[PDB]
Amino acid sequence: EEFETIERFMDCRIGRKGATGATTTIYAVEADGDPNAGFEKNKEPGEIQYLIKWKGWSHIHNTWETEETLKQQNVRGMKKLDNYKK
Amino acid sequence: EFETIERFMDCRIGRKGATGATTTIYAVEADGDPNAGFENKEPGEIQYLIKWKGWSHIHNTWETEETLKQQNVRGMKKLDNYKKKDQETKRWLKNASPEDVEYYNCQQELTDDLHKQYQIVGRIIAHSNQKSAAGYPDYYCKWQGLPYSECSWEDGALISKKFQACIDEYFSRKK
Amino acid sequence: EEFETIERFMDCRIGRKGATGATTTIYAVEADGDPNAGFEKKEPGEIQYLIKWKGWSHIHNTWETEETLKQQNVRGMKKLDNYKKKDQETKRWLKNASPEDVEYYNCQQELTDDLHKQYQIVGRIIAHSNYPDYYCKWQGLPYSECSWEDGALISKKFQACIDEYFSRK
Repeated sequence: EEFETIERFMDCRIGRKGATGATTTIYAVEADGDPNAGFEKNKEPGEIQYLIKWKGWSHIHNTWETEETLKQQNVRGMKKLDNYKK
Repeated sequence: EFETIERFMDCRIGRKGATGATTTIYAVEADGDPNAGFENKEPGEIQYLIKWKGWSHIHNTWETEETLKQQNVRGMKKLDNYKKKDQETKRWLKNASPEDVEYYNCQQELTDDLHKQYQIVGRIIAHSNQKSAAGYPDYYCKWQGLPYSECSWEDGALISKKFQACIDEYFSRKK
Repeated sequence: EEFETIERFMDCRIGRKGATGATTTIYAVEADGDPNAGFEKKEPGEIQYLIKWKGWSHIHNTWETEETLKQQNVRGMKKLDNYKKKDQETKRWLKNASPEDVEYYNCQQELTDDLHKQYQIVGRIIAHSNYPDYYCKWQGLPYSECSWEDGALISKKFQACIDEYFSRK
């Protein structure tokens, strides 16, 4: 395909399950609202998500993701994932 | 699931039964103050204004030692400390020149206004992706007089009642 | 078996290791100097938090680390988790905040920091004990926040306030 590539892990967080992907961009969040709104351990949906900086895209395109979503999209560079974990 | 008393904001004598959830600044604005004709002529009941843990000042409610207990709230020790501190102050103002009473009243008025501002939205910073059945998103609010670490998410139906202007400006600052 | 407990987190900063605790009180600083004097990059860093202690007036706030808190058994630790969460949250939002929004943020935080600075300044002295201790009305705070303080300590900086006090007796 036209495989996306994870360039760098910028941040990490425990967030509302489902608050990942395109809806988490800074522009989608300022236009449609944040899908992680007032989350916290009070409920789950509750997963570990990583802020991803993509190859060939400025920081405004950074999105929160999970191993699940990452693997689903078959992104290149998975190596830095378990490298970030540790 | 048991509320916690974070701080005692004020004290008053008011109508019996004028306490909890119908005494919030917004419950009053929507349905009227249950303490509405209280001035002399109807005997009182000492009540305390409470700032609850995890809830912003707009959710402050008046309560009595009794309603506090009935709701099994946490932080009851603060009520005891508050009562003891109040008596100390009342006493240390034993004579106290009119100059001291004058200073006291002036200062107490500055802080009272201060506290009222904790209830007004100074700026909306964000909103939620999910909307209520009524079509309202929640809003991340910055309160007047408090640092950003005091911002909190609020039901849209709620602040729209009084702060529709902050909401309108928030969306306008973006396209 | 005395234990101190965290009332509120006032601020956070990166500071020279060890520049935490008792010697970081505004009065210990004025007295002997600030253990974080001209810290840089130059040497090991460390995230420190300025905390307001329950049962103590603001003049007693000290800087601390997530480590010194636990070594001392400080209670209220759960408030440290929320604060961090919140700070990463606003430091986050700040990354893409617009120029207009960022400036509003700086002005408000300036105002806020001014207000907090007042809490450590005596606005009046309304009673002494039978150096005597003094009941201090703190600048910017309600009378419900007055507190007894060691006279030797408040006299060092607010001597004028104890004289206005005694001139009215």
